[PDB]
Amino acid sequence: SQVSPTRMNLLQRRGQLRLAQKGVDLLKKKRDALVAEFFGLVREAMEARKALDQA
Amino acid sequence: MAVIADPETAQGFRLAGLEGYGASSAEEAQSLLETLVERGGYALVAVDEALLPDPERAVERLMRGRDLPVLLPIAGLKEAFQGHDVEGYMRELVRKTIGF
Amino acid sequence: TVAEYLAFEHDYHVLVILTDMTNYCEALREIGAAREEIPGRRGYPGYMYTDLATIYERAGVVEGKKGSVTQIPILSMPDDDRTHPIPDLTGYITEGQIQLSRELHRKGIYPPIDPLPSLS
Amino acid sequence: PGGDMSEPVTQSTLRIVGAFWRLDASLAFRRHFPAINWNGSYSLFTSALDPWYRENVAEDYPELRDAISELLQREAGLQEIVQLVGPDALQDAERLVIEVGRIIREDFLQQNAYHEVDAYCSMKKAYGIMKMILAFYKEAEAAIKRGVSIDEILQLPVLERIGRARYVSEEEFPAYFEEAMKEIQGAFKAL
Repeated sequence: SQVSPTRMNLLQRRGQLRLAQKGVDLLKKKRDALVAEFFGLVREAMEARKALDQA
Repeated sequence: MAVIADPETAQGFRLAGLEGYGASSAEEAQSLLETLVERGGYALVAVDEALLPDPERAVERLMRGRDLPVLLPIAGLKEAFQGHDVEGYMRELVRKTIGF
Repeated sequence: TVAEYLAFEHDYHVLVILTDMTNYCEALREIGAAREEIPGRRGYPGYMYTDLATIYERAGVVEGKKGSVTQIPILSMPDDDRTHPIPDLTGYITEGQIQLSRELHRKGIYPPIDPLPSLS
Repeated sequence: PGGDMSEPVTQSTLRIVGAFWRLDASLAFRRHFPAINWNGSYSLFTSALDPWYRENVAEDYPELRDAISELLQREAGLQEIVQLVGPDALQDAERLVIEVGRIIREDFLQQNAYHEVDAYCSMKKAYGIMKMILAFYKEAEAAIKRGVSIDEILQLPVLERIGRARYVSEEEFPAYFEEAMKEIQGAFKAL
């Protein structure tokens, strides 16, 4: 509705970026962990099932 | 809880538990899908490769956010099944997550 | 000044509408700078505060008297800014305010107001 | 320490002069000096140099520079994303790029300025260097194209003869290509 004004906000809105930028910097290396744990599940799945079906 | 495959093979199921049903009476299985959810005490439903465990949208159209059995892969009967095993794993990873 | 007169000696209650003030300062500005007085934020002449004291400040209710002068004038600051210096100084000057905002207006709710920045 | 590639001064120079050799801390922190960070640097210059280029060095010379640059390029946007899985969920040639990449970065890049043996070159020296690195790579691809053991290529003694290459001194330099090079031909015959 409003274009942000003309003073004050430079510092605040820059620290918008500081928060955001650092937040989203790191949110990835938040997420890197979960991608690791996906692998743990990935190996394990069909193993015996396929085996003991067959006899 | 419940599963389906051909009657002729189904019997085995029918022994210990697996109060299964036919699977050649529909090549849509939607019929069964709903019927299954009538009681809903079956948290497990799985199907052969006769259908395909890829058009789950039936379930999505019915459960509609009320997670109820993920259709699981069976395969009609082994005759080889291990070829597309290491495959079924790889087929998944590329289109999920990232492509390699 | 026709207001003090109707208010004080002849007893009345009078709601005065001075709608639009934004043209005020506009003309004001002109004399300002065409003479040489200093700017003092946004190029409105800086003594503004005072001239905008005398307009709103006459009003109120005199002692053990009768009558009343309530002013509602309506500002028309540009955009939906709230630091264009006109409505600025009004803020100190008058007591409180109520805002219309585009914020509502699209929704069609009439007559829009928000509570959120109305003090009174 | 206005800290930008945007404040007047810089973007003015940039306009008039022609070549920009960006140096950056980041790349440097991992150790590798000089740390001229290649990906952000440029020099409009090259064009007109091409004649003299081809005169003096070799004659297939340009064809090399452009060829080798692609290496890193095709690592940049691969690594970027896919590296959050390490170098083991990659396929065949995928690893191959970054293994070679390693070499571009463990030799062709990083030198030092504390070695009498190396901190100085000439065209004709580097030329061979780079030459070998394509020439080992194209044949590296013939191995994996037949599906040979991969992570074996990655341990063959041949790489060490590259590994010493910078340290090769300028008098011995001709000869060092001489023996080394043709050996490359032979490590693939082995498998």
